[PDB]
Amino acid sequence: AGNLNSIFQRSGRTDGGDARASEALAVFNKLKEEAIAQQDLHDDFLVFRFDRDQNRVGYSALLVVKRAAINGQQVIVTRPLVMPNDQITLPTKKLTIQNGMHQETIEAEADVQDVFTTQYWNRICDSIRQQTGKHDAMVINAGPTVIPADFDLKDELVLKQLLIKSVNLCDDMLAKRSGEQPFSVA
Amino acid sequence: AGNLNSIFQRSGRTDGGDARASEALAVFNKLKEEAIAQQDLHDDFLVFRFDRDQNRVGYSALLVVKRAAINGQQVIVTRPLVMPNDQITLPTKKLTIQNGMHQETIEAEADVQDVFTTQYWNRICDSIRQQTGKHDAMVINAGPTVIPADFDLKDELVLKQLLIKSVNLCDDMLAKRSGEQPFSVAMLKGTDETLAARLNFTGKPMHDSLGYPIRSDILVSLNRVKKPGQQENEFYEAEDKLNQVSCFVNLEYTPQPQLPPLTPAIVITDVRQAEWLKANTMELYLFALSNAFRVTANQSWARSLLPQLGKVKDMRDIGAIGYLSRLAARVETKTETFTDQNFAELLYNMVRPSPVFMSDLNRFGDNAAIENVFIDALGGVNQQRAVAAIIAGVNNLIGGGFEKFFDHNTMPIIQPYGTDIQLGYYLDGEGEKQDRRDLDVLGALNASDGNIQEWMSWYGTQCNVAVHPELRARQSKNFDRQYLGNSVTYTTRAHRGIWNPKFIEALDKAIASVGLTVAMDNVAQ
Amino acid sequence: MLKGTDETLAARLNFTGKPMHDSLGYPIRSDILVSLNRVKKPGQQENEFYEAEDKLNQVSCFVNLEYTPQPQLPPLTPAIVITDVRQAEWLKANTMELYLFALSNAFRVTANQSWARSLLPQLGKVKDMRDIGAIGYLSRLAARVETKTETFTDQNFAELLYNMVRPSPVFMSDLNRFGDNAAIENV
Amino acid sequence: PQFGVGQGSGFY
Repeated sequence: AGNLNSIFQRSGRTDGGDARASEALAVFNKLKEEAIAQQDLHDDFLVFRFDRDQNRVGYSALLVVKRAAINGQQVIVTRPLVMPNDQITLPTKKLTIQNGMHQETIEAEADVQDVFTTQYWNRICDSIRQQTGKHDAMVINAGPTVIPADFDLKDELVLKQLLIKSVNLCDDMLAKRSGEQPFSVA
Repeated sequence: AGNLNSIFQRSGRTDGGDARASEALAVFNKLKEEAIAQQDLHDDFLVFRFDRDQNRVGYSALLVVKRAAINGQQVIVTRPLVMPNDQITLPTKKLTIQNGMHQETIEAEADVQDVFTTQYWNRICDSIRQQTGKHDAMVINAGPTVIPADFDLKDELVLKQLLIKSVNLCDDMLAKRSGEQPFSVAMLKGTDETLAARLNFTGKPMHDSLGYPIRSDILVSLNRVKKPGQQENEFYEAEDKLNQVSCFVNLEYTPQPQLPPLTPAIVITDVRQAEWLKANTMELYLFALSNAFRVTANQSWARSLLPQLGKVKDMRDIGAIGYLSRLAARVETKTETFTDQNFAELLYNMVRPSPVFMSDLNRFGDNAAIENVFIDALGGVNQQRAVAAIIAGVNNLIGGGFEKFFDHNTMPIIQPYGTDIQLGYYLDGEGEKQDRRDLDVLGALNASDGNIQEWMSWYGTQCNVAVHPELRARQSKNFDRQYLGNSVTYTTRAHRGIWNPKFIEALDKAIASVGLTVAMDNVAQ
Repeated sequence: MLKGTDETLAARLNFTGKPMHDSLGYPIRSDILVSLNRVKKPGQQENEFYEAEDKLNQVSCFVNLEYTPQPQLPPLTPAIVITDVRQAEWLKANTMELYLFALSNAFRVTANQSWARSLLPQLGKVKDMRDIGAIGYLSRLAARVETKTETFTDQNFAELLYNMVRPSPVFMSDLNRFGDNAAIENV
Repeated sequence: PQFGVGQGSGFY
């Protein structure tokens, strides 16, 4: 499929994917707009979707993105928010364990540390670049987080704060990249 | 009078449009915006209302429109969505039938085939230019389709999906005009990857973009090209499918001047790529067609004729075949004494061993941008161009060489079947939609309960094409009311044709001959 | 642009007993609607691909009566009053040329004696206002003419007109500074 | 018996 996707993903779009992830994207878009209206946040950032049916992901995620051109380099900074779902079965690792004289296998669902692999990160890089248009940009990992499966999406306050904090972490990483003067005892 | 459109349209705007085109525009604009909000759709394009009032068509439509300039030319790709309105009657056409020495005229309503004339399209193009400002633009026909009057417009899910699919196709056609790279066996032929395939004896129907059922006896599934031992793509889960072809097999009662009386007419009703792939091109279509060939070439389609033993309500029960055979009776297939061996014997005496491959062709179907080349390839002013496009599509799949199997100018790719197809659906005892095509030869024999004279009247209606099609359509509808029921809804009509056996030989052998080997999953029956 | 080699015009005079409404839904009095249509030869027409109508324009007229005693002529001098001028709904533009072409529709309302049909009695009305029988109050009779009943003849009607109404009406119009045609009517 | 042709595009 990957050899074909190179070009047959370019033409046309589809619907689908995890409904919880769609709800999460929608509540963050709502909160984003409320924050802009109340001047808690500037309208200078984008939120993208990272999703199952497009990227073969394991866990879906929302991506908070800031951009800057630093000394000629286009830089994208992002902070993913991973979304587990209690209604979705994930593939397991087959863990073969040499228990004394006999090997037994325990299977376990991949956790967020098993899913967010270097390559998962590389697909985040590429997905954002295609959604921002900055195809040759460098991408900074501002440190991902998780929005666990278990709970009501009704805590708009928490979600608003996660967005604000994600934006701030993204700004600090661009600031580091640009040489912002360090904190010091001075 | 019609030339006063040059004055009528010079300035200003008006209050107009029919109630369905008005409602349709409102829901489609809503859906566009929600798709953008959910990030499913890109915000690079426009939706337009085409009016029967403001401009020169009998039927209003919405236009799914996308644009780009390609090498200096402004190019627009449009996929019209016709909006039939149950409250609006377009003046009928006079069908004069010369019945030997008797001349009689039947008046009838224009269907989407009669409506979508060359000028209908040209008028669609002109309106778009008025609406987009691109007065010097060229417009690409992605294939008109229709969203029928009958159902309630509140199905936002389907409507969203229609926009999604229609813009997909629009992007493909801008791309293919832009010179985008073709699908090929080389992309599938990893040095470490192989194909495999199976025949699904479904027990269920499949549904088009508006949710209407499509007859299929066998769904051919071509597995994703891959091999055990290849690197696993992280923690993923996916269906191992590349594409599929939907088909059914009838048993036509055919002439002979020693063969048995029935023909294994293998009919393709639909061609789909796996859902994970977005593009819809001729190479993808053509490659998938090989799936139907293998139905009889490697495997045996006849399993689909087995009666549903133990089920009383089998309207196409093979037992009916005894009415065309020398028995003139239904074979008792309800009994514990009916065996697989007896089934095979019925077929040994009744059904011919040589398969015939044919397919539906629909200018208004889900694949209309492509269906149209295969339809024009049947004959007419541009047959040569349509044929050239089709042979080029296969050569793109194989890297050339289709021409090493046969001459396409001696052997046109698709022949006409003559008797065309009335499409529609009927409701079953629980109110579900079922394909009207169920009254096929076995179906019709059970429907008349062995009354061969009633069967033959119907059968001649479906075979003698010296009879004007209106006369045939009227009798076909009369037969559905008596045998299928009055709960029958008719939908957009379609063409049928026969795939040239040499086209088939070349497609199947050319793919195999370049190393894209496919294994059969049903290794033995 | 109208003189097609395969196109001519034709017209109809409508005598229906119903009003027109203006741009905000208010009633307009008229007796006769003059409708001018485009008639084409039955060959190939653009409308083979669509539902179509032949209306080009319309002029709405009221038939008045001016009382002109001579202390002889029939005492009432009729007039054709244009109460509205419209283009067919197919044409978005409203210009001086279009207005003037349409005005010829009022002229033709007086062909023969067609305009005088507006002076007829009509079905079953027990007491209603446009009854010609009222004319008997100005005529020698000094009485309402019994016109609404089964004993009134076509001949008696013709006689009321012969003695009371002059056969050739005056053409006139109402120009509204605030109407939809005001840009033109103001000229 | 005859084949009508509509206004197809892209492939011709």
